[PDB]
Amino acid sequence: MRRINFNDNWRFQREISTSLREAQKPSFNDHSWRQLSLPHDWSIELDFNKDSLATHEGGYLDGGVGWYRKTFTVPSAMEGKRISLDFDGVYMNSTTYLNGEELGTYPFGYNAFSYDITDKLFMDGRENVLAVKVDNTQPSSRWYSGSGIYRNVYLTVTNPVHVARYGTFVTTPDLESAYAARKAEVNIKTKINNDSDAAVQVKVKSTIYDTDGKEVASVVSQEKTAAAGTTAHFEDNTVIENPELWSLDNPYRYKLVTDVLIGGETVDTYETRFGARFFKFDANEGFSLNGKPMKLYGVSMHHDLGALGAATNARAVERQLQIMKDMGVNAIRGTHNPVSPEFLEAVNNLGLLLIEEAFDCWSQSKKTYDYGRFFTRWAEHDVKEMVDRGKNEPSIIMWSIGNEIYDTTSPSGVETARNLVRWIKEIDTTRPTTIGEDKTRGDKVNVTPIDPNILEIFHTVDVVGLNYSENNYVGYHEQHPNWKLYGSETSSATRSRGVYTHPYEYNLGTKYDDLQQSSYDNDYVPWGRTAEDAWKSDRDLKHFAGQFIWTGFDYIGEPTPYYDSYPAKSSYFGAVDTAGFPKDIFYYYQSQWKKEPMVHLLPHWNWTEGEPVRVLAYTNAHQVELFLNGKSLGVRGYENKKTSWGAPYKETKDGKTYLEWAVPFKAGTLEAVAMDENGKEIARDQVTTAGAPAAVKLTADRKVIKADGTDLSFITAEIVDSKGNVVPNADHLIQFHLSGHGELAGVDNGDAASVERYKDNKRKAFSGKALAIVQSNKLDGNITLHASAEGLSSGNVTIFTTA
Ligand SMILES: OC[C@H]1O[C@H](O)[C@H](O)[C@@H](O)[C@@H]1O
Repeated sequence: MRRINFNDNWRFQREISTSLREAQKPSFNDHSWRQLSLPHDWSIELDFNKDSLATHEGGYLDGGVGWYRKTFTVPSAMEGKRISLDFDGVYMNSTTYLNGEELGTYPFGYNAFSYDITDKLFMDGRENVLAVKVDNTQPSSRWYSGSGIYRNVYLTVTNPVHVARYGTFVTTPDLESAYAARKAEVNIKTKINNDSDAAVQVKVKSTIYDTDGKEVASVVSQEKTAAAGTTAHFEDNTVIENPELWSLDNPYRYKLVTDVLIGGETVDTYETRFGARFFKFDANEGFSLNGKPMKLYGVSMHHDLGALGAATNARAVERQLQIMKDMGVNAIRGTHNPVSPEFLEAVNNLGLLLIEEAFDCWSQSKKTYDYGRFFTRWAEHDVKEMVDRGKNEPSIIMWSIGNEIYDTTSPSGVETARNLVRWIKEIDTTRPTTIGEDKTRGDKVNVTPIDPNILEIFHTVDVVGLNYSENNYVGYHEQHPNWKLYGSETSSATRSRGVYTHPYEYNLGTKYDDLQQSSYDNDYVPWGRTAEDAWKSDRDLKHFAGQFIWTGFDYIGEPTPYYDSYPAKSSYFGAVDTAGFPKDIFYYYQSQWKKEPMVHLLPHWNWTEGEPVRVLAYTNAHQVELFLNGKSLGVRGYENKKTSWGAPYKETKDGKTYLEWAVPFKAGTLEAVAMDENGKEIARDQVTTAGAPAAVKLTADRKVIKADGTDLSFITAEIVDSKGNVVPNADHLIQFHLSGHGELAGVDNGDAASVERYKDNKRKAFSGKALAIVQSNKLDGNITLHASAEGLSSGNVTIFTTA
């Protein structure tokens, strides 16, 4: 194989009481060290520590120094091959050693890096010792980073003359024009490294295959010299007749196979997946993909996977992005760092657009040990690494040079901005540059005069991202009629799943004794807005390309507004909780963003007889009729309204994007019947009063998973009454017992204020529910999960694994 999985047979230890500096030496004794496979996040395995140097910001989980070692032999069948050690990502400030010699140091925690080890390996089946020091001295992060080799590790094995790392660049110049003539013109730029000790003459064959693997185009380059130790550059054009475009509904990808030819002999082969798609940000019309106008329905996403921590997992990140697509999302912002290759694969396969963001700081640090201290020497390397990694990915539409960068008020920030945009454009000119900027917010009411340095930075990027700055959406468009504006960061409303507090009070950045936030879209940070208010400001403007809400998913750390308020340790900003369980606001976004008729009632229906409950319906239906125990409580209706250019939306005469009743509580069944303008029923939702807790009910999202050692089944554990209604406030401790061909990868409940372990075999329900994550091993067969709780009836589910 050209790329080998190098995840297995590692040893790990944290540096605690005594120095591990000796662990670089091959001879060091690691026989007592823990044995594990990568990927690995050592922080997520630890108990929460209220005294952690990570503070609340990093979720009260310790980092510090840790060491990985791997002792291995090289097969005879690899002599005279080029071998690189490839890390997808190590958080952070790592130093790698082979056979006691330093290969290098890599500061940045969120990029891949590679070391050529061809001339450093012992090839004779003698023992090689690889040592990685990971230095996450804290505080380094405004959110939960994780610590360690949290992404995949590979060997790349090639002949001395080979396609370079990221050695292909497949583009579709003027695709709109070509597509109107029933083709895609495909431009292919190929880099060939000659790592041999002698010049060669080289040709490149480029063959394009469709998803079925039928050849659809091919082209052979001219012959070119590649001197010893140099790169030859090739550029070839070809045509796909009647191309299949990559789109949100049809995320179709072709495969380029590159053959490296020396004297008619193939010495290397290399595959590149790519898609044919065009898009445009328009200063007056907003965004379009392949000529289809649309708003960016976007979310921000951090890199953690909840109970998995930072340790990457293809199924887990795919599940996150499936849930976002189900909310009606079409676009993601990789806040605030390059995403994993598993994340890229998910947006490519699911049909989601992606803004890739390089930096959370430039030179000026946000946290003592963040990247700021490395930026002036490493920025050019890290920004080009992001662009070079991703340039063939159809999902990526924009490169962000930074988020909320303090430097952008200084002449130093202007020179940096110009450098970053120039370095990006040396790698790729086919996607706009952007920035996420918060320092124009001002008083939140009046159009803010732009700082002169920020203004020159807004002229330097191709597309201007505003953070929390609704007061400028119109004024900046009128003052700067060639600007392409979108909301790079919006709302930051805070909410807890199944919590319905201060129903008629709209509070800014307010803490409560419950350590929760309300799901009546009525808690939000002082710089932010309600979900509704951030959306209305966007909805009403054609020129405004769309927005990226803070956030899609909850993440570990930043428990705002509970600053330094242990055990508040993870976020409230997500539409969906860390366990992948939707909050009520998930249904508000469905109601604004999706066409398929839906209706969603809140709150739950376990109250006290007589109490006037605030009842909301999130719906995209014209009207809803509410029923209590089969009797009508009244119709509520929207007006069918039109934006200033005639885009239709539903809103009440009072400006609300939701429907509302005040209901004197009576136990039983509350039902919402959603109807069109003609009174025809198009959707229904109900909530029932739950009785005493009686059972634990298990539901697997997938009952059949692959026996590959990494695939996952996500098991919901609910507390139900004797009729199987979920008990909306239940908090019972669930004890999980797994048997069979699997292990429990983690447990969670989405409770921001829990300091229960993620890496454990028990978890309290939170608002009725907990999660168990089951992982397969390499042997096929059966997994059984048993869930018990004191005084209730147990739950059981079987997972089947196929090989
Ligand atoms: O207090 C922290 C917050 O302060 C500022 O107002 C920023 O705009 C916001 O994004 C930041 O995280």
